Amino acid sequence: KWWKEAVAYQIYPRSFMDSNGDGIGDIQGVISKLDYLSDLGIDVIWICPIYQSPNDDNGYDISDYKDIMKDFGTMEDFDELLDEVHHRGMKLIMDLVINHTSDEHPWFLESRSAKENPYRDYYIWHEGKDGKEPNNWESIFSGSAWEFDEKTKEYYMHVFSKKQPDLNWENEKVRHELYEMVNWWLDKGIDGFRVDAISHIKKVAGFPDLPNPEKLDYVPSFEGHMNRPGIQEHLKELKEKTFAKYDIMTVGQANGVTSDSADEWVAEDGGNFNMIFQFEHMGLWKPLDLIELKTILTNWQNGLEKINGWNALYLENHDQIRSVNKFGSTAYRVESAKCLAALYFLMKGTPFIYQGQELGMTNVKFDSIDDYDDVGMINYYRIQREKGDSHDEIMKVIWETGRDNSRTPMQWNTEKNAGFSTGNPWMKVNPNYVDINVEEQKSDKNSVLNFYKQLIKIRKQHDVLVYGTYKLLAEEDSAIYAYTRTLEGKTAVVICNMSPNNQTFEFPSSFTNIEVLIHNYPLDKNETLEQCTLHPYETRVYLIS
Ligand SMILES: OC[C@H]1O[C@H](O[C@H]2[C@H](O)[C@@H](O)[C@@H](O[C@H]3[C@H](O)[C@@H](O)[C@@H](O)O[C@@H]3CO)O[C@@H]2CO)[C@H](O)[C@@H](O)[C@@H]1O
Ligand SMILES: [Ca+2]
Ligand SMILES: [Ca+2]
Ligand SMILES: [Ca+2]
Repeated sequence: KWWKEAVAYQIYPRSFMDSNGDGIGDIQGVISKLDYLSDLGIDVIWICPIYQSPNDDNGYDISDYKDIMKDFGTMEDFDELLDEVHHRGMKLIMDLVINHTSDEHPWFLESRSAKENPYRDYYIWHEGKDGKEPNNWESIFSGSAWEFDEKTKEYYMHVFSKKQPDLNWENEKVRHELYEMVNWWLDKGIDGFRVDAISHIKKVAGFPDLPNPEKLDYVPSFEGHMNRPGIQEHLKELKEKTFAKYDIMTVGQANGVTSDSADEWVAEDGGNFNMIFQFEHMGLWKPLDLIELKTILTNWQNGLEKINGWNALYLENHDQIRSVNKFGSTAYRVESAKCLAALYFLMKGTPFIYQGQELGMTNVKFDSIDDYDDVGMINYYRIQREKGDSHDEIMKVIWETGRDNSRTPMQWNTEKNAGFSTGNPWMKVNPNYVDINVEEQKSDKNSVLNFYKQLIKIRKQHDVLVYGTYKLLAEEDSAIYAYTRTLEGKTAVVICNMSPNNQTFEFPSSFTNIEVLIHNYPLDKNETLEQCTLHPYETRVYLIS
């Protein structure tokens, strides 16, 4: 329940704060900005992976689960971070990455060392077929999901990069070692986990070929490994052996789960996590189809209420483009950022803020493929260019869909590198840091930052915004997303003009008292309650008694 009332903040540590001038974010950098997060009103910090890693996938390829990434600092730095976070009245959850390890993990170095060795079946090995890979599966990062090992003459599976071999969850020995490691972290007193790629741990037995109607080189392979039957056996055991033993929060990153099939994932009784990140609203690739967005988020609001589950609320993370670009408007950047904030943050659930979201940071456009880092898009570029795609065609995909958009340095001020670093940043800063930064926004009472500050405050001050029941209003309005939160004798009315235009809207009224809790436009003198005249991306929240 503390995790129900919590507001969470996600840190991408490589890009949060550099404290020693090598252009790479680090743990002492995070410590140095804890005031910012405490003052914002954050309850829980989720930090992206900080473990020993070759960084083929920036921390998600782990070579030692119990050692800190050299770029980021030492275990002593981590211990200091956790101690400072806890003394500041905040909690910290770690990123648990146990679908796969680095290919430089000791387990894998042993596993690949000989066809027969005790660690061989810690990973997923198969001999080729017809002088090719064991099957036609594509990696999520493009190319084959199998990599050949010359020494042992067999392929190993990798859903993600070539340097992220999948762990074999059918091996009891693997599972036991993973559980020990998880509990080792929980014994230090961290407050839980965000659980990475967790819907991918069950593979269809025998790894059969997938249908290939378009005759591709490799077939997108989600139907072979994403949320496959049999996965719950593993996740139930994971919960029993680790999470259930501690008072923590878990949020699983669970692609391939829909609102009608979320029962085993998040139900109050028997669910294997407290909440999950679901992906259904994050794949609407214009004028945004607002009503489709209403349908999806409402499905999840209603769906989880029915089974006493809990939603994880979010519009941004390190895997997505910026939400002003995705869901709002660069033509109305500050207004749409606040509209989007009120929209997603005040539904029933635990809201997450991704670093820079609270500033209205936006997508970047670098001209050189060398300026980017994302292993997924670097692979895409190589593969598609060979196929004939032009540089422009490919950069359009990277600019418009690439997750590097969310990994540019956090924009603290207008000093060199937006104050992220004294050196040369691992990833270039967005030039718009001269306009978009924490320092500027702290001083402006109508900043995006201070709007998030207010959102956090009203949610904490009014129980209806935490536990109140959601109901969608005005479903058929293609511009206005409106909904209520109802708890006993209090009703909150959230009104979001999700369009770049002025709109009229009839107040969806029966109250003894009405109060405006938040608004991103000045209130108009002569405007009547009944007849809303909303500016582009105007949002208002009313509290009704
Ligand atoms: O540790 C590897 C990788 O894992 C995490 O993200 C992955 C998701 O778990 C996985 O389901 C898949 O999700 C993307 C889908 O491929 C795509 O169709 C669409 O739904 O966007 C999803 C989000 O990107 O792949 C992602 C990795 O792209 C973790 O969060 C990643 O940082 C990490 O690289
Ligand atoms: Ca550094
Ligand atoms: Ca099994
Ligand atoms: Ca008006």
